[PDB]
Amino acid sequence: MEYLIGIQGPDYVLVASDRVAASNIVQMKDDHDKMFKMSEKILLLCVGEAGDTVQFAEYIQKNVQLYKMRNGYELSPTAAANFTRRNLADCLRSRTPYHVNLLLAGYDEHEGPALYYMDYLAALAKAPFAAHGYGAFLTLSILDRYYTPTISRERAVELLRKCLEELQKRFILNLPTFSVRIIDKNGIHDLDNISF
Amino acid sequence: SRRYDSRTTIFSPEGRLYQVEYAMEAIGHAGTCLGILANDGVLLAAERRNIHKLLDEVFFSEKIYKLNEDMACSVAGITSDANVLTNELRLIAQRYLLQYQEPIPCEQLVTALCDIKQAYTQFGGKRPFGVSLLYIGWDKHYGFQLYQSDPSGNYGGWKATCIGNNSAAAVSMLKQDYKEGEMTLKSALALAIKVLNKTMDVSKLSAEKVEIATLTRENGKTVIRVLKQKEVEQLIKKHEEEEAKAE
Amino acid sequence: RGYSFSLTTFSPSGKLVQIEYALAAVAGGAPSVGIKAANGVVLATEKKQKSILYDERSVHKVEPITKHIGLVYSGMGPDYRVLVHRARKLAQQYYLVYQEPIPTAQLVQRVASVMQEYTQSGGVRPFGVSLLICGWNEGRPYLFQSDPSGAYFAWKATAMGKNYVNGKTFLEKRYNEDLELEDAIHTAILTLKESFEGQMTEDNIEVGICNEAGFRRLTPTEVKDYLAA
Amino acid sequence: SYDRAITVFSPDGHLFQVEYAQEAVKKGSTAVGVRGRDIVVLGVEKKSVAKLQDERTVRKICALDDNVCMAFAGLTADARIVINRARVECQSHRLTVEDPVTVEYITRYIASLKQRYTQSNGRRPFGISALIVGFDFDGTPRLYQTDPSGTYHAWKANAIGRGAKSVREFLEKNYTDEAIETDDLTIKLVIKALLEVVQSGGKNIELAVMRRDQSLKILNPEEIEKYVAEIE
Amino acid sequence: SIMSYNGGAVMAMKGKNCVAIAADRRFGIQAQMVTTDFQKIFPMGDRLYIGLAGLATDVQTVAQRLKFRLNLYELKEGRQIKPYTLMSMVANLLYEKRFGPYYTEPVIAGLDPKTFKPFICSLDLIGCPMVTDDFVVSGTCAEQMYGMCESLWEPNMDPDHLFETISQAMLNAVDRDAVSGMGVIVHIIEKDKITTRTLKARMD
Amino acid sequence: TTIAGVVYKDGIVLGADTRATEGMVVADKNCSKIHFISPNIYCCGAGTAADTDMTTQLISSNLELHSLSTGRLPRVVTANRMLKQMLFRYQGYIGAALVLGGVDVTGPHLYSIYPHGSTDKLPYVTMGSGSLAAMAVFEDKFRPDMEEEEAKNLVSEAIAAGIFNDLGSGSNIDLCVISKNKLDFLRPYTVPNKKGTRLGRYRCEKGTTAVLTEKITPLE
Amino acid sequence: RGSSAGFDRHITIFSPEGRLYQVEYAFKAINQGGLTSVAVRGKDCAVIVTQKKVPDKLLDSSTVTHLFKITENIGCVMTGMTADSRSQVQRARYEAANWKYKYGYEIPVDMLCKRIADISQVYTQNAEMRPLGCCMILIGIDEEQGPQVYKCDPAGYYCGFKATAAGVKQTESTSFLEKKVKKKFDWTFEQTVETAITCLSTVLSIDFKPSEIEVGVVTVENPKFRILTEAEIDAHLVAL
Amino acid sequence: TTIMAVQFDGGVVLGADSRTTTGSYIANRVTDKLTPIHDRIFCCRSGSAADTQAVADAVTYQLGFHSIELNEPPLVHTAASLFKEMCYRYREDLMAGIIIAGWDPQEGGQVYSVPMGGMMVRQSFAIGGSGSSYIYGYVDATYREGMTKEECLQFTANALALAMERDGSSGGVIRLAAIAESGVERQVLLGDQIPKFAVATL
Ligand SMILES: CC(C)C[C@@H](C=O)NC(=O)[C@H](CC(C)C)NC(=O)[C@H](CC(C)C)NC(=O)OCc1ccccc1
Ligand SMILES: CC(C)C[C@@H](C=O)NC(=O)[C@H](CC(C)C)NC(=O)[C@H](CC(C)C)NC(=O)OCc1ccccc1
Repeated sequence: MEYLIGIQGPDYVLVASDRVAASNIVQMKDDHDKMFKMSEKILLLCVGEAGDTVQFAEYIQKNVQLYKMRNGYELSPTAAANFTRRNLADCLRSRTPYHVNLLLAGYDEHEGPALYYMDYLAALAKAPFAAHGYGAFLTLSILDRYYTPTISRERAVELLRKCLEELQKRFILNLPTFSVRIIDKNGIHDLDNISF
Repeated sequence: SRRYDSRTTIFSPEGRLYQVEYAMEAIGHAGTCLGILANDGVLLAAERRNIHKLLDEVFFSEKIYKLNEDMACSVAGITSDANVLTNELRLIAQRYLLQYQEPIPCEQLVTALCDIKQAYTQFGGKRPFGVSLLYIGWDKHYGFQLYQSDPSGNYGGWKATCIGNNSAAAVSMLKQDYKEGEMTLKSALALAIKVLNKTMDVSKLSAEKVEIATLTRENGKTVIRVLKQKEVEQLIKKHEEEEAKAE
Repeated sequence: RGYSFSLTTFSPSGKLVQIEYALAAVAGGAPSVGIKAANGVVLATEKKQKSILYDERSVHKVEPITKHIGLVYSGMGPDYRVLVHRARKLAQQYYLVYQEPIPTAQLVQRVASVMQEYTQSGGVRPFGVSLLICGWNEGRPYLFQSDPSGAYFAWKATAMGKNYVNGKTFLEKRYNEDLELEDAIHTAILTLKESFEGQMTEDNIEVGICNEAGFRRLTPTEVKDYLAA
Repeated sequence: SYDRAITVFSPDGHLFQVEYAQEAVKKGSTAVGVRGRDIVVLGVEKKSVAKLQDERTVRKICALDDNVCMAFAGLTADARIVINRARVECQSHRLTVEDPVTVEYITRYIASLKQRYTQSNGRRPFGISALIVGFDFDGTPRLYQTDPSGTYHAWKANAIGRGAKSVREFLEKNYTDEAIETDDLTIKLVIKALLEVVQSGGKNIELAVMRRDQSLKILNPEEIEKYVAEIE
Repeated sequence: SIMSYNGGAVMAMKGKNCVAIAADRRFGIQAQMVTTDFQKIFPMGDRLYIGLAGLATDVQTVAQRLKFRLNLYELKEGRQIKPYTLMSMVANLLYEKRFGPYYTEPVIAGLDPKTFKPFICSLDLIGCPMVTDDFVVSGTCAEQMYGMCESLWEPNMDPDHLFETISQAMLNAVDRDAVSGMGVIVHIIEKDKITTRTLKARMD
Repeated sequence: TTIAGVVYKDGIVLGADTRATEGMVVADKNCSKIHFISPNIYCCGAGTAADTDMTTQLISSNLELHSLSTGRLPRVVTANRMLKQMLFRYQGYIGAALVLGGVDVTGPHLYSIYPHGSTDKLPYVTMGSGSLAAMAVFEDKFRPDMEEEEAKNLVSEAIAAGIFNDLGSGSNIDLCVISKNKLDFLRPYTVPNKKGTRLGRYRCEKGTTAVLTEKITPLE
Repeated sequence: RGSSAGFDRHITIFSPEGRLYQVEYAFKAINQGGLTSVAVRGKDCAVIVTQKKVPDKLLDSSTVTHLFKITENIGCVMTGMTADSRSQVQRARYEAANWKYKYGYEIPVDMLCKRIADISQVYTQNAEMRPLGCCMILIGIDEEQGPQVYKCDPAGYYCGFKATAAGVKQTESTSFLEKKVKKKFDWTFEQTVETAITCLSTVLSIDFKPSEIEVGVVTVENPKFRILTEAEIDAHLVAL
Repeated sequence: TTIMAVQFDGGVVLGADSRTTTGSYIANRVTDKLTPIHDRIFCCRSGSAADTQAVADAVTYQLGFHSIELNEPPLVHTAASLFKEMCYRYREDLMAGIIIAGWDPQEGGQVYSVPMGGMMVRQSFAIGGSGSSYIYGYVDATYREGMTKEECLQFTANALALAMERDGSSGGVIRLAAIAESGVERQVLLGDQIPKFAVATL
């Protein structure tokens, strides 16, 4: 499967995603990006069935971008999370359902940083930290054991490293590189890829 | 049948939509409705047209309507069409709160209605809606806002505007009396009585002949309140006293 | 198919003449009166047949919509029969969802909506009928009027049809806020009597009353008693 | 569905409904667009200041996308409908091609819609003319005009709305490599062009600039006054 | 097993002139918890609330679609909804999906908007309303909740005793359900106040 | 569920148990299974509670619109035809087994409707999981043209048989009597079973429950 | 008085005085056929006598009729445009069938009249179609009201009557009946046929012969609609 | 279910058991499977109760309109054809075996078997239902041309009795009907009236 992680801090939201695209037993790409820029301060990390992730993610991205053009301002992280949930929930009982697990992360200059976990059934939950993938089973406890609400962005990257090192030792899938980005008042910032 | 068709959605030799212009003449014969934006809130002051003595007061207001928890509107023109447009405004607001889970921004609500109004002016073969609405509201993008829409589907934000009978005279007096950036709901609820006392040539404001609504933010909650007749009577009394003092 | 263009349009003076003409048909209708008292509402209408060859108990002008809501009219009875059916169907749609009798104000708004459609839809004329709806809800009596335009009004007392202006003047001088349905029934009969021309009889007039018990149409026999006094 | 033919040919081969639409554009405010070397400038006449009217709500210059923006003359309600259709189109293009729409691509679409409303049953032509201005990915400044007929052409500089002929005559004699070398000189060309029609001067003239690889910038009233004085 | 996918438990109890509504707080997939602060009880008026248990997507969707209809009704009718009308409204929404239903069973707890009389209720997943004068349970620990409320509920309980009963019934029932718990929230609705409390609960 | 119905000399007596069960657990200990279709017509319902409480409610609305237009009392044949013609177009997907009974201008009429659209006009009818216990009482004690008290005792005995012999049936016994002159809806007609008295006090006093947070919102 | 503005007299729209001229012209069509119909109700009988004019000896007279059976117990006499009349007879026959299929009992004559009048009203509110120029007088026996004579008109108006008339001599027939009914009603008795035969005979000054009139009757004893034969009609005509 | 119809020179005799069954339970023990589609045309219904009641109701409606429009008593073939039309069109959504027997002024007494699948066939005598199988050899051995209404009524009663005693899904009372120009005479055989046959002893 694919790995998504998000850690919300006091003034920032740190997100990481695996960079591998696999066909069956072969990795066809090790520089894949599973993060989509919905706004200047909103990111959607999407994993799931092939074809369903980009079809749903690109759709949500063009609709959030249409909002900015139509209204002159951008949708907030919470409005974007809810718009995504309605669309995923409104195609669930349809003949064209999207099998996608997502993590929306954004920073509102008023409500501050936010990380939202959503499953394929379209259940939205705001979380201090969350992960998607089979690797989440081996990493969510590391985050629960060390996550503190006032974590610094430096200590946040260190915990991100603890979780990805656990995946290298206990996970049965070769997830070698991870795309790491952070969001704050100054916008979305790409950080060095944690490779092993 | 081409013979019985009136062709409402067509241009005129001078690039004019006459059904829209005729509807606008209808709006100019309806009760004066004035809106004033203040730093502490927004107000709508309409002239009651149903003033018979055998009329029962069975509603919150006749001209003011709450469309959201943070937005309200007054109407000037055909009452039947206003009931249709107010119901559509309330659904557009609820449909947005469902998709995003946040209250609809005010200009977004006005644009949605004006898009429907403009569509009746371009295609369909049906008459336009003869109703001009004054919208008041508060959002977390621009704050207290007042807007006006026309049967053409053309809307605009205003600091103070009037629609209805003797509307032009009101806009003139508001233009020479409105102090942008220095208006408190007290001075706003004062210029309202002044303008109404001139637009409504029918004797002096009688409180039963006027309706006043205010939108304010109290403890992170937007509160829309139609001033009680006692409050309106006190306002009309103060205006009379002030005018006499200046005499 | 059918015409998809509005037959009602705005005149250069900003007026919809077709609705003005429908109100002319409502003013040429037989006189109707409504009085909201403190304990109920009385709806009285002049029902004078052209001959003695008409079964007066066959067709009714005062009709029940729900059990607390009743209606009367002035204008074209065929157009009224269409609005009575729609009022009943709208009233049942409310009960099927909220499982409670429809508020009289909600019924007047829903019926007024259908009437407004016939002023802006295509190939159709406005309804040539003004309606007087009486209802009892929340332990309060309600009296509302509905115009061919779709505009609804709440009244304490009102008159429609021929000699409605003189009737409203009579009601203005006679109506008292503190009245009982029995006193109200007398004033309503007196208002119709002022513009009747003939001998009001248990069959020349039709009266309906709404109270806490509900809406009902006073029997010719019951009306016979009121006309006696 | 109402399916009457509103736009029909007339003896002499004239679609009068389209000609009536252009009469509405001639009654519209004057919009001027000059295509420079590194800056495309669009300026509109703010007819009446109103004084009691929020300007943010009556802006006649809009951005269809990050690279494209348009000004209009004619009916403001018809324009809002066209701008929203073009904004949705630019996004649908980015989704099916993964690239920003080209200035002429969106000009072609806006024109094709403005044309179908002139040959479709139950519809009246749009009473608006637009000035789509942007920068192609190559970095070429682009200026196009659309007519209520659906006709579109590229221009070095044009003027739409009331006093278009007078302003275009001025731009015809004042447009040169000289009056376009400096971004400020390009801006003052649009300003002088409108001042030929605008009576108030400075107070009643909105203006916007879209430099390469930069968002649309709405010049503040003070900045406009600076150039208006320098242009005096 | 479509209701045990996300787990959940909601209970509403009547008192003397007071109502109570409690809910577990865990949000999980099968056996994995994702959050311990999920909302299952939503305000449907000043003294009216609805607790939703079932698929969490359906809990959120049914709440949002109910608010759409409630806000429209409140603005049009110009009055607050009475507890019984909200139940009739939820039944209509749920039965409109009879062949393909929302996997959520709702409990309504509130005081009449005028008489301030206690009203509690429960609806099925296809909208079958059952008004009770004691308690109403809904979730994956319903049997445990039935046994606790049948042995602890007393008539005419005061606001404080209602809190001690709904709280004890919820804590001992969710402690025998593996997919329910991770916290308990309780709203005591009275005429002049709404006290909300979070209980110390087993986080295992 | 034990819903039953008998036709006596002056009219019809309908009866029902009051238990609703979700699985093998009781959900409602006082459900109403007799429904008003019209002032002269009532319908006992068995099967899916939501289906039997919506098919009846829709037919009551349609017979009301019919009676307002006709100005005449509804005929039990109209309800049967409306109910059967709807249950048929749903092919048993709407599980509503009903005992329709009423007195019209043609006399008293009792009918049985099945979820697929089949109807049966009979002098005595039983439906629900307690139908055969109730039928045994009717096939053993029913006599043509009985009196109200005799016919009421029969329908209560049939409902008791289902309550004490069926596990999906129990609680109280409701009886609806309909004559040309009277409609008597005896909701709690007989309360045959009651909860035993509590022998120990398990009330928790203030302070037993430890709270982590509290927020009191004052209401105006 | 007769003010007109627009297509007030071409399509069904209100005149400056709210009159609807098109419906008024549809009542002039009923009198274009030239025949008059009379219907009287008695204590236990309802009779519909109509005038039969077989213009040519080449036309089969068995086909020239205005009396129709909507249902075994509901009968109709149609006056006005023949083709419009056969159209409403068919709509009545279908509405009566749909009624028994959906409700399980025969439609009351009042209910058939209201349905037909409701369809007629839609022709008065829509401009795509002309109103039908025909009047339907229905007769039946109600189980709780006995003899019932109902008439619907091209405007959507329906009413029950003790005795009615439609056609060219509607007014004169009304007056004739509006004097017998006043004295003691259409002398109740199956011989109420004499009142109808004499009403049509007097207004259309003519001593009808057994073949110049058609008589339909419904009775409490025999509730089924029946068209009397020339011999039966001759018996009544000879009696008077 | 046992349904049977026979034609005689002047009319037709029809017969049926009176048992409705849900599994092995008798929901109705006095059912009327002989339904009148018109004055002198009846149907004998077998198979699904809801399906047979719906089709018979529909044909009575269509046949009623046809008779009032074509001012003439309906033909038995027309009723059989309308039954065939629906039963063939919805053969995959309808379990309904029907016997349309009645008297018409033109073709006399006619018995038509519209079996399951939608097929239609005129027959001197017709049988149908689950009990039809046990009396095939009897009807083939006891039927004689030239029988009368009285002999035909005995044939139907004797045959239905034998089938009701061997088929568990058949039983109750034997409902008989005789249709002729004169009218329709209906008869119910119950208890000792129902024909009896001695059992063995060995
Ligand atoms: C009026 C009666 C129909 C009410 C009562 C009597 O049968 N209902 C019942 O006994 C049935 C039991 C079942 C074996 C039919 N129970 C129910 O119908 C309960 C309603 C109670 C919880 C209030 N709801 C229920 O279980 O429905 C679940 C369901 C959902 C979709 C389709 C079918 C069934
Ligand atoms: C056509 C009628 C005369 C019925 C006749 C059949 O020939 N007699 C019967 O016994 C037939 C047997 C059939 C399945 C072969 N019975 C039936 O068809 C029964 C009758 C119902 C009223 C219970 N129908 C049936 O089993 O499904 C309907 C149903 C729906 C819900 C519960 C129980 C039964």
